Amino acid sequence: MKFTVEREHLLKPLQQVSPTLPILGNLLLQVADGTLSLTGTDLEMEMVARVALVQPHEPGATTVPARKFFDICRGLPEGAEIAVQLEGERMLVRSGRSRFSLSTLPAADFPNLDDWQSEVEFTLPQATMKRLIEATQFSMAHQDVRYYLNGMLFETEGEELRTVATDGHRLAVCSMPIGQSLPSHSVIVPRKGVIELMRMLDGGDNPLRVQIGSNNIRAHVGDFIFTSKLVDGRFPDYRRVLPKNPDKHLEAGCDLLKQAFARAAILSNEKFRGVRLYVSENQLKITANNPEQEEAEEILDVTYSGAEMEIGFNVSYVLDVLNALKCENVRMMLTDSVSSVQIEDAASQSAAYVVMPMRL
Amino acid sequence: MKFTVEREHLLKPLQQVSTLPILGNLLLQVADGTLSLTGTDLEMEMVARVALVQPHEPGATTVPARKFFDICRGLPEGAEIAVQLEGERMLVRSGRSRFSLSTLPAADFPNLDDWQSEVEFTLPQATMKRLIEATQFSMAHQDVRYYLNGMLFETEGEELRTVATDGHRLAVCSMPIGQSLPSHSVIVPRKGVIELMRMLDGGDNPLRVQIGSNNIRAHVGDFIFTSKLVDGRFPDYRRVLPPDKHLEAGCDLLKQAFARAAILSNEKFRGVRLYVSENQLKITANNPEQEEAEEILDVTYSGAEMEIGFNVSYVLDVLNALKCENVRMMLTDSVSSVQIEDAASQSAAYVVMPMR
Amino acid sequence: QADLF
Amino acid sequence: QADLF
Repeated sequence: MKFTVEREHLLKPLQQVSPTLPILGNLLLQVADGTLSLTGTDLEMEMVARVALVQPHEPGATTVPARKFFDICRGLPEGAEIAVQLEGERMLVRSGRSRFSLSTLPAADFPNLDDWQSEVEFTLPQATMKRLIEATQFSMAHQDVRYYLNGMLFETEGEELRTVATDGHRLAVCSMPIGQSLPSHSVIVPRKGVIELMRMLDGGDNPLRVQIGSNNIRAHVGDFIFTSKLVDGRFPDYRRVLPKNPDKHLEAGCDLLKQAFARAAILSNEKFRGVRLYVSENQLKITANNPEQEEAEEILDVTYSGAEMEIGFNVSYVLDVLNALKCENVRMMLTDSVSSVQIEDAASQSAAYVVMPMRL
Repeated sequence: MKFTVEREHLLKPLQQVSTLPILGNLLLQVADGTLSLTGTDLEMEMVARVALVQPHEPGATTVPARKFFDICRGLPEGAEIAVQLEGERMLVRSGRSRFSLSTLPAADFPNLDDWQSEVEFTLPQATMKRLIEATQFSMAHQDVRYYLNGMLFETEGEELRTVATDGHRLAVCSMPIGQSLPSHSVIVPRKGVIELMRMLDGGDNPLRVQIGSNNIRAHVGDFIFTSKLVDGRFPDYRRVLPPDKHLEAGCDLLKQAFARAAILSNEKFRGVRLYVSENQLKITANNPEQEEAEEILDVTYSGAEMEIGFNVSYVLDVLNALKCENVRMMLTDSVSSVQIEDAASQSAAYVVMPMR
Repeated sequence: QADLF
Repeated sequence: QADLF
């Protein structure tokens, strides 16, 4: 195993592929068919990068410390040529007058994730994947005993791809058209996989090639491949919780609403975060109070014409929905004081947010 | 107490002033057509003064610091904040927003005793920023020798000087100010140094400094900062300023070679080996897993050949602190300190003790 | 706080 | 490590 590559060709791959056991902290380097493959893994997921080899090379393979190898290459001057060779149980890195000898672990000992069959495949722009994750991600549960709520649901229906996330209290659903007839399939991608799915996008020209199996997901973009194991479990039904025939509808500007709830939040209970909403003819009154008897009150002009109502909400949940929406106007759809509110951009139905209230 | 002020006139003061309950509160005082905002932790105090154009009533109270600041910052750009007292609570009013905060009495707020200044001098903000930035990184971190956890401020002749050391490395920076000063030395704690810097915005206003026996005061614009001094005796740094061996190299080239060798050095001990010879420097690093780095540079050196060990974090910190083209290293032997300096300025000197 | 389910 | 004092 021998190769010489321009530092600039190694940079992005090394940055994309980078422990419980020692070898998991190493990169699997393989020279074959005039291509250098770079592989990283944590047992649950795998990232593979392929680099073209223009300069003379010799085939073979080894494993080297991931962060040490990356930091050396990144630390080298702009336009450096990196010569890599094997000399016993060590890897030799040479550029300019710099020399590095790293400790290896055998390529044979590197974990190889089992071969699997794809059931669904589709292509989509990187921007479509970025929107889907960003619109729902904040709604995923944090270390809940119900392990399934800790990931994100990826559902294919008709010609659309959907993302769903919930913690049992609040929900986020985002659907995007894909222009391909797809079968009905639902999978749970873990938190780590979602972070990696998002990490791999550069929003550029290259489309994202997605493959979904029964217990795995694969994403291809340019010369990188990302693979993750799926969450074993059964996600709840999103349709079951979207308000039925709402009799109460409110419109208001996104920024004014976001800022009024953020000011009332300061004077709410630190652990419970309860705010009181009073809705009436073209008006919203938000009130908060805490155990030390401090009080906040915000009044806004809104477009509302239904019955007068008092409903309680956790202000972190409302603000998360509003920070998530990047629009001018917001629609709130309510029924009664003990039922959920649907929050949406007033000019787009691609994303919906459902928040369950609190009694005070 | 009653006042109405434009949010934009409250924001920089509120930023600039923010275990016992009252320490989490700001002391608000309306007097002589001016609103004073005061913060304290019992070791240090920050006081801001705001002019009152609009109608007001004199008085004073204390309110939760972060809660009051958050409300003001959370209000729209160009908002007018009306403040009033109604019993045991403070009323904040702007637009259609209303806030009622819990108070604590102004009389219960800690008032640091009046002290006497022994030395006073004025200096530009830029002169204070340079002095702190050139030496700060060299202060010890939570060392048992409490006196090394702060910074030495020394006045001598017409110069002000900052010194910082952790027993292994040292940073000294001296600046002329244009005033005949008495010989005086004080230790400003870590927390006071962070605050001294934090108060420098980088504008026209000069900094007015007053040094007492156990206190330091800094005035800039409409802010006053006060800190208690460290009650100890700083070591004899002058005894450690060395030389028959001198090296000259480009700052960036050198900084980058030491940073690459650093990757392959011991994570806890950070030892690198330096080999100096005719117009050449060889840097080598080893670790417990037998990994090895080697860097060779062209330098200007003509003395005897030498092998010296150093902690690479200490060398890099000195080089990140020097924003210059060339660096001079002043050696004697393998068991003695190196003096690192900008090759074109003697205002700042760095002394690093080697390792075996 | 109530449940979505 | 040496050791200035």
